[PDB]
Amino acid sequence: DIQMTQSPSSLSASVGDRVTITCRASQSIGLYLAWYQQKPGKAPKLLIYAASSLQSGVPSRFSGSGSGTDFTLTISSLQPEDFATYYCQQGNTLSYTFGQGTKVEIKRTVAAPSVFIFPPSDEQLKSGTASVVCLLNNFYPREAKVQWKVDNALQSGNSQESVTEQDSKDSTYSLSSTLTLSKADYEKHKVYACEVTHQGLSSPVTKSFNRGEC
Amino acid sequence: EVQLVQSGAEVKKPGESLKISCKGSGYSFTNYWISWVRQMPGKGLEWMGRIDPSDSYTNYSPSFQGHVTISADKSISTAYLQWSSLKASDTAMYYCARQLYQGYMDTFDSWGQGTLVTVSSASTKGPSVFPLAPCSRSTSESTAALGCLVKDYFPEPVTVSWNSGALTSGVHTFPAVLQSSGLYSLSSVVTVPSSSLGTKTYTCNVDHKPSNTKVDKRVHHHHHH
Ligand SMILES: [Zn+2]
Ligand SMILES: [Zn+2]
Ligand SMILES: [Zn+2]
Ligand SMILES: [Zn+2]
Ligand SMILES: [Zn+2]
Ligand SMILES: [Zn+2]
Ligand SMILES: [Zn+2]
Repeated sequence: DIQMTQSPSSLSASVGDRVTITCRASQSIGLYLAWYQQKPGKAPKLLIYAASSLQSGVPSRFSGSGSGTDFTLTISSLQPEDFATYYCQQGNTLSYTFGQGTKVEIKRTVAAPSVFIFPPSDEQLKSGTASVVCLLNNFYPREAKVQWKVDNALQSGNSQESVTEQDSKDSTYSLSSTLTLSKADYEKHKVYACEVTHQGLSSPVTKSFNRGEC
Repeated sequence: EVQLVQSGAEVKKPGESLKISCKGSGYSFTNYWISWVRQMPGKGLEWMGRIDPSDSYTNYSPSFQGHVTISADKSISTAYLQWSSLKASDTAMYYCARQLYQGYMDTFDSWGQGTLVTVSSASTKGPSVFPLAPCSRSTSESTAALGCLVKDYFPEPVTVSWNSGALTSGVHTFPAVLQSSGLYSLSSVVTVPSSSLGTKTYTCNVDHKPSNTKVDKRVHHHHHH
């Protein structure tokens, strides 16, 4: 029960930047803190131990400081291979515990999304279900709000969304949101709309279609 | 090299038992402790417990105490993690890791590649594939989007290509979402020149190894309005 709190939970940085991530323990752990890097789908890699000691084979741009309850991992000239998630781990006493992680992401300029809406197919409807999809293409930063309206009524609890990792070419995100209704419910309404709010837009953008007209 | 290699991905139902393995090589297996770590979908790392292979002395996190058993067969340099009865909530990536005591603390210096364990009452099922295409009078720019919705399959993953792999630029294949049905759904989209709509054909190709199925879908809006 030594709780580790990392901050921030995420940050955006550029190649060349000096990045600092902090770890705080709920009580003193002396120097007994380690740092790990993890990339999506891969196992963690040890970077630093005993607060300040560099693990064999790790680039010296990684360094650690602190003692007691306050610790920092510093990456002094961030490289393309360093975009990843980082975790602290205390080793003062069992049980070993980890911080919740800090995701280091790629900074770029604001980019508004292009927005598209797709009606359900006749083949899906035959099976009794209607999925309506809204796509937000190539935007930055990640923060976005997608709101579904049916007959101009805001929807709740009937949609799911997911987001890609940053694009390898332009460092943007894309997002897909699916609104799911039964066929009978889909057919009783007229207007289907998705409303998008994002930093890159001066006002929310709405894409919509009308059943019977689409 | 110091190496830990874990047993392969598992797909199980709730209530079933499971034992996964971690074989170490390139070092004296009995001189180093092995730890087990859990990483649930989209979450951080959790220490589960450790074992000293030289005498099988174990420690568990209080969270995991009584729910899993860590063991070792030092004669074959293997460590194990096991459940008598799985639950859906046990769905996660599991790592084994070697402990190296340096700077007077235990550190996880070498890690296995991970073992993905999926626990669900769902049964194997191939996806249905539906087109995503805009309404007839909706293409308002020089760039249009098309896609396909890959719905109601189990387990992960599916692979999606476009025009047999000829089309890769501007393709976005999203993370699957787990529906309340216990089945997954994902979408794959591509942006293309508005001028190519009708002149060029766009087909998504959807492979699902677990069900041994493949579905192609030519994408267009079939207009009756
Ligand atoms: Zn795109
Ligand atoms: Zn209505
Ligand atoms: Zn109609
Ligand atoms: Zn318990
Ligand atoms: Zn047609
Ligand atoms: Zn139509
Ligand atoms: Zn027709």
